[PDB]
Amino acid sequence: AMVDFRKFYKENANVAYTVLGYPNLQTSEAFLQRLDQSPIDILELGVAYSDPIADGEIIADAAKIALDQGVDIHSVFELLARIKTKKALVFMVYYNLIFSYGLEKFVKKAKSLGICALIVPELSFEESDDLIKECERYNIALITLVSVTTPKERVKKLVKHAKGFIYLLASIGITGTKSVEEAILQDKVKEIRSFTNLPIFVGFGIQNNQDVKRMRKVADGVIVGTSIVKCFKQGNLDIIMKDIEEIF
Amino acid sequence: AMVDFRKFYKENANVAYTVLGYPNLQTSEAFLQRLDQSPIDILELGVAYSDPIADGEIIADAAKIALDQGVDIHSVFELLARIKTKKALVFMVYYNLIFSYGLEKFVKKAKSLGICALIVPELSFEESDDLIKECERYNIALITLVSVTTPKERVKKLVKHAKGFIYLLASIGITGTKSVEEAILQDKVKEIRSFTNLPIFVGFGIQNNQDVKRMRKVADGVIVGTSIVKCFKQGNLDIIMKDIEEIFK
Repeated sequence: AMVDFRKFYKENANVAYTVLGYPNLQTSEAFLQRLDQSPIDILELGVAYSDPIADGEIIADAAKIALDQGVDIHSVFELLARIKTKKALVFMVYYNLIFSYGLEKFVKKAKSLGICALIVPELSFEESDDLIKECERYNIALITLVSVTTPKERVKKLVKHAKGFIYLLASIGITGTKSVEEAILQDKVKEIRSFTNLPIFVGFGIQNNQDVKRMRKVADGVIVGTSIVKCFKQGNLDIIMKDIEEIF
Repeated sequence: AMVDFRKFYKENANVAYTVLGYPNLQTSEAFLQRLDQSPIDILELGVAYSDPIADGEIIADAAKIALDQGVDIHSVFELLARIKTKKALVFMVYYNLIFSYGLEKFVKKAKSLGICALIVPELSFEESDDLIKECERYNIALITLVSVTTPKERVKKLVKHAKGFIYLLASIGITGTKSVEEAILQDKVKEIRSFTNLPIFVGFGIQNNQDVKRMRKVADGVIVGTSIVKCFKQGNLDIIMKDIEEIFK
């Protein structure tokens, strides 16, 4: 059946992002096997396909390492067969990796393996049509992405037919200031709320247990990415889970 | 006429990336006007169309800032028309920006405004067909990316017929241990050389200056990204400028 994300958390959703294969597939495996006893309610599975470009940064370096490990979508798929979790699993992949696997085939494997949604960075609404056909047909939500810089009428167009949840991007520097920049964020939650009853998860900029407890007061969920990936830098699952535990 | 990049630098190319509109458009404008006196030979111009999905990054912040500041491709095109420089201008945008504008409309515009090449992150070769068609059509190069790990045969196929320069990404994690990963790169360069004559420029990770003086003996050019953008966080063009000549001594 098509996913109801309100089913995966009570008060506010803990959302995390990880790069599969960082620093190795067996670490991801063990991580996924302990997902049930982490505070993470929803896990975005980052899958590397190409190397990143003008960069040098946290998510980008994990992804290249994951690549050298011989990690790819197929090993990921294979791993997903071996995992058992009650938590929601959500792919986060570039369109190039879908295009190359085949759109229907990809959506079909993802579904078959417990994935309940896709986020496809940089795939705009206007380009999403065919991927939309396929997701609908197999009951998988293709996540609609909104920002605080998205004007009101485009918000409306984008959320009218959205499924799963609304990915809301925050800012840390529209003003430089913070008292104000949270109120700017609150208003945009409020615009969204009046066009969809979907839960709204807020990400970008969220770095420690203090940004989480704060962000908790803003919407229906909190997404922590780069800080999660930093935790895997270490070589010891016990400690990675404790960090995650603190962060949440 | 299809740009010969070797006409834009003497020994090695200094290549830089910036986000247009960060921390505002007027600073991007004053920057561009001073490009002739900076030691940068080729500038890559990041635009922003849809807000970056990232989590906290230098470049993404820049793009949100540009976006809420109202900087769209329209105002960039408007800016490029008031700029006079002798240096090479190269777009680096995601495909979503291009798609939205219209493929043909975009490429012609870019070319009439002295843009000589496009780099489109995450547009794989297989997806490129229609953009490539418009780039051949207006003599704009669609720049080809390769890594240290891209298969020999896949490299021969990507570069034999490429235009502009080869964008050799650098790796951090085939060992993660440093001066080895250097020699590996010189291997990959040699390999590319045996398939094409176009210039090879290495980007990704470059941060310091002696960090660029070393990449300088690897290929034909060097590409600084994240770090240059970090210069722009100053409320001061002379400081932005001074730091960009610290990087390229």
